[PDB]
Amino acid sequence: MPSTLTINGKAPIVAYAELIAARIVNALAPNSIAIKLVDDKKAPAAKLDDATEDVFNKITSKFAAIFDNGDKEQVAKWVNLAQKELVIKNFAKLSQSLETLDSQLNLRTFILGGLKYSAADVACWGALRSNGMCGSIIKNKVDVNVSRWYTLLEMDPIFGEAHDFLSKSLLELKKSAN
Amino acid sequence: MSDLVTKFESLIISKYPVSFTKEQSAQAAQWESVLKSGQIQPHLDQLNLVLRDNTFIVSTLYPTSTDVHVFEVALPLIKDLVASSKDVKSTYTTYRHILRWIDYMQNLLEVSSTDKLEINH
Repeated sequence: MPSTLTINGKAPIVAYAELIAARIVNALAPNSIAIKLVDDKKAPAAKLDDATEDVFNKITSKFAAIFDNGDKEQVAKWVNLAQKELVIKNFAKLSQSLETLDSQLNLRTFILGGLKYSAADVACWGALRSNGMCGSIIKNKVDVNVSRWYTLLEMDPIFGEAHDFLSKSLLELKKSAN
Repeated sequence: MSDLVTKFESLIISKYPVSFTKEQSAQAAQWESVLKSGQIQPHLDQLNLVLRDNTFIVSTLYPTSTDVHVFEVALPLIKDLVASSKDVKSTYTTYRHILRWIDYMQNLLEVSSTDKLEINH
């Protein structure tokens, strides 16, 4: 039987990274994780079974067959940034942080440099999706590389349709009542 | 029609599908006629602009054949000019987008010791 990832739709920062990790595992190893939605402002942004702290790590470590490439130590570096730095709605702070990424991506297609993405790419793209301040900074590309990178992953339905799944899900939550 | 077209189709992705917008069709158009004339080199600067915003030549999730045809003619011409560079570290900064594209595809198509390009980081 699966885990239950429960994510919250009224949350100020919506846990898109976690939704996207869950969808990857499901894509390769079907029924590994059940996704559950809950519209309610007194509720954590994400919950894996019981754990509320460190949920992304938990998913990522658990299914280590799917999450293997990239030097562990280094995936930690960029998961950190993502979680504690690319969420903040403060243009002065963001810009500095986006620059770090934009330099990292100079001679690269993916963050840690491989031929395919890693957990780092997930943590970051998710963070930037939740923080809607970043929408305008792209869309109109203050940091060229970051805009090129983000645009790529957007084309992958596991990433770029992550939003609809949520919209649809919350629609169904209102039906199942009401 | 050549060696690298083979090893691309040895790979899951040729494969498919696309695809193709009115935009994207006309894009891979001008990049094939560029090759027909023989005038790759004097369009490096365009290629670099294209590659600045788009990860692959025709704005696709994975490389298309165009991304290989062009790469075949591009790879030598780039690495030649990295030799003849005086600053290079200009060249690098001047052509960093063609450079990350190369670096991707030369590993995707398993080019030999050879052949392959330095790539510093």
